[PDB]
Amino acid sequence: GSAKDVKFGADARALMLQGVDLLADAVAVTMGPKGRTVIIEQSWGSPKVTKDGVTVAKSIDLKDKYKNIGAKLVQDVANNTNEEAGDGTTTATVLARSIAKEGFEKISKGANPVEIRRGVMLAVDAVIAELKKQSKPVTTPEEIAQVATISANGDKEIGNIISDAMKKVGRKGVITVKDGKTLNDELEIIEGMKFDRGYISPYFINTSKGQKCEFQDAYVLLSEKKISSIQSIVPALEIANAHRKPLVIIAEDVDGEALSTLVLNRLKVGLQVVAVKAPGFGDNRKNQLKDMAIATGGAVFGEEGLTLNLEDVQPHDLGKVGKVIVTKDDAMLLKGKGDKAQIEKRIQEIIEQLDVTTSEYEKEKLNERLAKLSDGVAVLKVGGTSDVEVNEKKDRVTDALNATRAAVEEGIVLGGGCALLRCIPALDSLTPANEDQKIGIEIIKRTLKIPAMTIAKNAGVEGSLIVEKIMQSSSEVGYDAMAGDFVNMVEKGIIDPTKVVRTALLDAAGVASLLTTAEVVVTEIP
Amino acid sequence: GSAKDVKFGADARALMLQGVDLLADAVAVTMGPKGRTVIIEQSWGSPKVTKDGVTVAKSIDLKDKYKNIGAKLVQDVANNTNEEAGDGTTTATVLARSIAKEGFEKISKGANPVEIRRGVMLAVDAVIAELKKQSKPVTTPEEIAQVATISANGDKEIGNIISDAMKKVGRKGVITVKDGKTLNDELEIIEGMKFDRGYISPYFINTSKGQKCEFQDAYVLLSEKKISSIQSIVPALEIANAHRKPLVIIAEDVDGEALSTLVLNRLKVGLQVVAVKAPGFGDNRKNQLKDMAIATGGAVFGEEGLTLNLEDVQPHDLGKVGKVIVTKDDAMLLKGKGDKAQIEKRIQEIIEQLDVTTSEYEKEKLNERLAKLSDGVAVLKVGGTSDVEVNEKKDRVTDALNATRAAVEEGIVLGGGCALLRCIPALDSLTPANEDQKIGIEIIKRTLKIPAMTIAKNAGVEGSLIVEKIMQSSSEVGYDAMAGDFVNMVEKGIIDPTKVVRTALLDAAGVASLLTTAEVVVTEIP
Amino acid sequence: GSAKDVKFGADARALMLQGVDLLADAVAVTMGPKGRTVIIEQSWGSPKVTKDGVTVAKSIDLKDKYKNIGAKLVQDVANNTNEEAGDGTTTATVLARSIAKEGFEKISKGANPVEIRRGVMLAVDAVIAELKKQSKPVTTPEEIAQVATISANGDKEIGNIISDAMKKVGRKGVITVKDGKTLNDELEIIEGMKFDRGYISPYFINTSKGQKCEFQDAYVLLSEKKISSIQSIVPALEIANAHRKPLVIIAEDVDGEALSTLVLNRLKVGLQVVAVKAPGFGDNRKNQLKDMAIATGGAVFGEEGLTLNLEDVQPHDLGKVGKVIVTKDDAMLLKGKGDKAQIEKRIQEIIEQLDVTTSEYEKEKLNERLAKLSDGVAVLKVGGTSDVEVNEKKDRVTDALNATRAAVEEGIVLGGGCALLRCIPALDSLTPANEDQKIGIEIIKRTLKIPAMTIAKNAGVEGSLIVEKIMQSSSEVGYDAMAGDFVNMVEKGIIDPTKVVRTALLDAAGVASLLTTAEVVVTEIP
Ligand SMILES: Nc1ncnc2c1ncn2[C@@H]1O[C@H](COP(=O)(O)OP(=O)(O)O)[C@@H](O)[C@H]1O
Ligand SMILES: Nc1ncnc2c1ncn2[C@@H]1O[C@H](COP(=O)(O)OP(=O)(O)O)[C@@H](O)[C@H]1O
Ligand SMILES: Nc1ncnc2c1ncn2[C@@H]1O[C@H](COP(=O)(O)OP(=O)(O)O)[C@@H](O)[C@H]1O
Ligand SMILES: [Mg+2]
Ligand SMILES: [Mg+2]
Ligand SMILES: [Mg+2]
Repeated sequence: GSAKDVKFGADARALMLQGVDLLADAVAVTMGPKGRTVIIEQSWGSPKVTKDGVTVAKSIDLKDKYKNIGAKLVQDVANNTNEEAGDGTTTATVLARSIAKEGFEKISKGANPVEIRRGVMLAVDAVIAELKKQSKPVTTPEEIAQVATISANGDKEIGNIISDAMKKVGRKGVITVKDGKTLNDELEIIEGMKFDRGYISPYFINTSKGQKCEFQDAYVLLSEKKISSIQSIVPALEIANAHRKPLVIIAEDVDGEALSTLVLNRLKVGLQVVAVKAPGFGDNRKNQLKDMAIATGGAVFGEEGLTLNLEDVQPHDLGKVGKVIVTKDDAMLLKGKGDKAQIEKRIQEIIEQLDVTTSEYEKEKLNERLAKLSDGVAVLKVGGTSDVEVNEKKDRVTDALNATRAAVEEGIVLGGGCALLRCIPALDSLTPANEDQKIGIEIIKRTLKIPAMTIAKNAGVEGSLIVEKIMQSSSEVGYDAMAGDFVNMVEKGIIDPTKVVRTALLDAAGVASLLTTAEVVVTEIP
Repeated sequence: GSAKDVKFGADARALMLQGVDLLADAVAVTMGPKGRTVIIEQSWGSPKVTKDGVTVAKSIDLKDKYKNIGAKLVQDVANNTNEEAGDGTTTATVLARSIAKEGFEKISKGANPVEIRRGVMLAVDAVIAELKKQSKPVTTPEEIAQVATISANGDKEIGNIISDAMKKVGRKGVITVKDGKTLNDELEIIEGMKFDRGYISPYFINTSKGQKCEFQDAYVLLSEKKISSIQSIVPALEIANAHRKPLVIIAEDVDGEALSTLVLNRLKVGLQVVAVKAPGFGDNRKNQLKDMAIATGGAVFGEEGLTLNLEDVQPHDLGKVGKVIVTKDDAMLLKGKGDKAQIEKRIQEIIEQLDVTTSEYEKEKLNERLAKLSDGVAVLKVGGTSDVEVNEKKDRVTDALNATRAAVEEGIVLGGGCALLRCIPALDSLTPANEDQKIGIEIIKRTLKIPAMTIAKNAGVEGSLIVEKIMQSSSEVGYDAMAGDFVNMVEKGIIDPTKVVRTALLDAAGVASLLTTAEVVVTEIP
Repeated sequence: GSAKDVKFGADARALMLQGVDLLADAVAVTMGPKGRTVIIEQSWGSPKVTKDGVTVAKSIDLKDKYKNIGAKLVQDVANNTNEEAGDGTTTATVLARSIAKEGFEKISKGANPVEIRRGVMLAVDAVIAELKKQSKPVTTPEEIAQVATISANGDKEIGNIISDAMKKVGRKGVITVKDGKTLNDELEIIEGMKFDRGYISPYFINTSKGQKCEFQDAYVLLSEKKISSIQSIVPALEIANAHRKPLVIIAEDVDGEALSTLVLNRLKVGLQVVAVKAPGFGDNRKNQLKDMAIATGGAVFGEEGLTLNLEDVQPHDLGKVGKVIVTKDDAMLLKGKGDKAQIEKRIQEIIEQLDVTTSEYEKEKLNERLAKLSDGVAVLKVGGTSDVEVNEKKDRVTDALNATRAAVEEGIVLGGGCALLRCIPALDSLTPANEDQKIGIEIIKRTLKIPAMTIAKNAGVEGSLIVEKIMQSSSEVGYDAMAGDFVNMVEKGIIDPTKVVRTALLDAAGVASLLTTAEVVVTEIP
């Protein structure tokens, strides 16, 4: 293969550690309320600014291949943490560096870095246990706004708007975030099944106010094929006029004689029908019509395999919806009736799809957004006066959103970094099997102090004074680095979801403890 | 051809030896419980970490073409050893270096390196003989877990889970290894004939609990062609309703009027049929349907075999299975009856297939899991917090698995490196034909000491002290380098499969003794 | 054309001589039992190891274009020798260098290198004459194993296995060599029947890689008459093929409706039939089909004669073959089963026929009947623990094979190099026409000593002492360089085929004597 060059021992370790230390030093300035931003040059456009640890970490590759190895491993840590939790990234980075340094330094000739790894892993298991003991599950929706506001670097309006969206959509509902054109944030809430297709004919309109067709207690007909009929349409109308209900028809297109029947029966006798095009993109529309089928209760006509033909309809083959509103541009269906088991089955199917499907043909979320919650879906239109600002703010809101979900699903624990600090006594009551494992437990024991001391160091104060003052003080009190003084943590609102504190530590220790086991590194020649 | 440059004698030998020594020095740090890991840069991704001798060895090519020649030969050793046995690789490398150095040094004018090679090979035959004498075939299922745990670098949970899988699937059954998404290891066991295809219609469902089609004592119909027409489907249903058994139908597709008959006859007069698509990949599906055919006892219709049409079936042309379970995603058959002679014939055919074919279109293994699944198969899903960790652990698990199969199929012998040390007296009772052969036997005699001394050296202790203390000690005793003291080897569980110990030595000596014969080296100019 | 650069006289001669001397020096270390190997870098893979003079010679091109000219001419010599004889390559190289050096040195102003060439060629003719006088044709099959073992560099097992194969296949039978997977050598002997007739239709093809019909455990149908028949047999034998085996059909011709049924049943439901014309000419084909009948076990149909009729077949009336392969031009059958007693009876009939028949048209066919019957070819599956070892051993085996064939077809003469040494007195009784020719004869006279002194020099001994000791000694005695002492040559088994000794010398002198004629060299600019 490619010509290569190899390096042995603490010499090479010092290089990889140089890379780790560089990347960590770049990431760590963002940490906490008094943290600061990092500008990253973009190849094509104007530069990004970010406070996100992981986005800083991924941006830094290094010319020196060994230092680049270290860097790649640390950004591996920050990326794993961001994927598994969505916050706690800077923390995972500084933790990873601390474990890597304290690891590397303690190795000698007699030492056994694999066994030391075993010891640190023991120590982190023991720590996350005590973390779970410390966890108190979220209750009041004030705590939601607190977790959000703290994860958004002190922006109260962010955690307010997130609290509102999460209230109006539900704690495990769908919230998504995108750019506003407005200079301020907006919360929009959509309920139903909305998609961007409008009535084929103006003649379908019911209300002269808004120019909408508005229906309630309506039927739905779903056709995967065109309806140029053939009059495969008529039984579907006879069946509708029979039970005196309005009928909405969704199809690849509805035209030829079909449309003529539709707008003749609409304009003369006062029949209640609308026809709209399928959401429409090839193989995607098939999946969408199957979604609306499953949600509204009923079945899709045309070719899947077993073909259900339009001539032979039954009322149980249609669909049933609480309300429907259609305009020139878009169609919304509301309160559709079907098996809730079958719909949640469907959502469980699409999430497990998108999760494996590294495709970035992300309309699968547009599907997931469509097959609607419980209580609905929320769009977060972020404002600001400039694109770079918008990207910063949106990074922070995405962080706060992921943080709130982690909080509701696992728990909340003390902020500052105190949650990791309080776990040290749990390490003090450990029973190491040998010197190596003891070294590991010592490494974790030192490493736990780091996040709090770093948040304080960014404040411009003597962080390691503050860590020890916190340790001498009671369990409920910690350091408010923004206000610059000690306070009750949970009372003052400074709190972190337990899931992020767990995942940051687990990932960081997980990769760094493996890094410390290295004795020889092999790299490509420039 | 290409312009070239040539070198003569001990100078070139010293260069090639420099290459050998470099690569060997890189691989050898991994050896034993106190061994250490090697990081290797990947071109596209984050770097690999490994304790695997072969993956270290293959990763190192060298700029100096002569040193690269040495390196390539050593990679030949490690790769041959990994292919033929799957462990014992680091050992094969250090052995190969020892034979190469001790070989090169002993060369002079009057000397005859070919004959020295002959003496070395004599010595290797003589040692592996005594190794086979030392071998004690495995008995208790504690010993498998011991061999696994030692081959997995001291991870007891690995050898436990391997012991469990090997118990529940059998000692020569199929175990396979893959990534978990879970942070922990999992053992899953599949029984039957599973494949990833589901019922064509929901209407086939019978149990409503899980939403499965569940059958017992069922028939199987196998069609390699599509089944649209009624005419070729109906008699197969008449014969099924006749003998009052459920019928599962596997086909390229079930589609036209056939399907309509199927779910109509399903929904009324409660007939018990299910239909599923063929596992489905062109020429692969043919082989799969033939597998399921012979396994369930019976024949495939639509084949280029053949002379058999779907209209003329007989109950002896179908299939017979103890139980069947089908879902939206997958289909499982469990206790199908057919000639065990004929199915083991089939498995004997596929192993002899895959063994010849180097094309990594590993569906041939996907076949092997399926038709061997009527004993069972185990998937070992390895956990961890990060991909690099997962690749390391999985490397170790694959090592331990190959080691356990080598142990059950050939035998077990003393671990540490003692098994080779104990064979030295067998060399002492040899009768060399001439000085050259005597030099060879001396080379092997020195070389046997190496693996134990290296495992001790990695521990941070005086390895060659330990070798002599072991040699002075009794046959049953060796050095526990992890515990850092001497012990009964077999009692303490430190044992190596004989197959890896024979194959490492045989390969290493095999190429290195050839390397020592060189007098002139010819290389391309840069 | 391309810009060029030219050089004049003994300067350019000295450069070309530098190239010759380099390549020769690289090749010459391989010579004899105490010779040594040459490693050659491969561009794509792991390096080659070899003892083959020609493969060393072809591997060496040179940057200096003049030296490269010399090198190209010497590898021309080694390649010509390898093509024409298959051994004796290093010998041809050292001979060529000796003639080139001794040639170049003797050139002056008054000298006429063309005439010197004439003298050299005279000397070589005179030498090969006396060589042919010395040749004693091989008799005992011990001599075969001797020639093989010596040409295989002392591997007794090689010459044993070659002796066995040559006994069991015949001295002018087919032996071929290929890689084993076994760690040991294997002799396999296959028996077959090739003849020059191909499938009647392309539609019969069953491989797509190449254009063959390939079958294994097949049946054979033998018809002395044409098969143009309807379903009055073709199905009745096909119906016999119930218990599914592939079918080969050999007939005077197969056409009309028969063929249509054949390629209909072939093209629709993939039935396994092939049909080929009888080997075919008049009364000869009758005897041939009876031969194939007796060999494959079974009977000829259509024999009128009277008469087994084609309508009345039984499976015991067909034929049974381990394998059958072929394409458009020829037909090959492999491992046919029948009574070996009846086959040896048949061969005993053909020889006793052949011995007495008038006059010499029939015996040309009677030979072909014999050599198409009574067949085998030997496959030499070479073992070893690694690909490079296998390639080395295979080089040596192919060398020994070509050497044995040269020995059986031309003769054997003294080994060591003594066969050339004994020819010197024949040069002593020459009558040169002028000084130039005398220079040539002197050049050959010196050159003959070279191979023996070189084999001794590789041993580490004073080669030119040994040459003169041999010359002082009797004709039957020479130097055993492996045993390190003088012995009777033929008695100890050290012997070389006369053909290789002839061809090495003839080629070497042929090219080198032309090289010595050069006065101006013209080469491309870098
Ligand atoms: N006012 C504050 N006083 C003390 N600690 C704070 C305050 N605000 C935020 N923090 C701490 O800062 C940390 C969050 O830092 P952040 O920049 O979000 O890093 P990450 O992106 O890794 O989560 C939390 O652990 C939180 O406890
Ligand atoms: N606790 C232990 N004490 C002493 N020797 C050990 C111990 N564990 C493993 N060994 C020995 O060390 C060797 C491990 O080799 P390993 O590092 O797995 O590389 P490979 O198996 O690829 O050569 C085995 O031969 C084994 O006998
Ligand atoms: N034991 C031996 N004693 C003397 N000469 C030997 C012996 N074995 C082989 N030779 C000689 O070595 C010569 C060269 O053989 P080899 O090394 O295979 O190269 P080549 O390709 O020229 O045959 C042969 O002429 C043969 O007679
Ligand atoms: Mg944050
Ligand atoms: Mg191992
Ligand atoms: Mg030879």
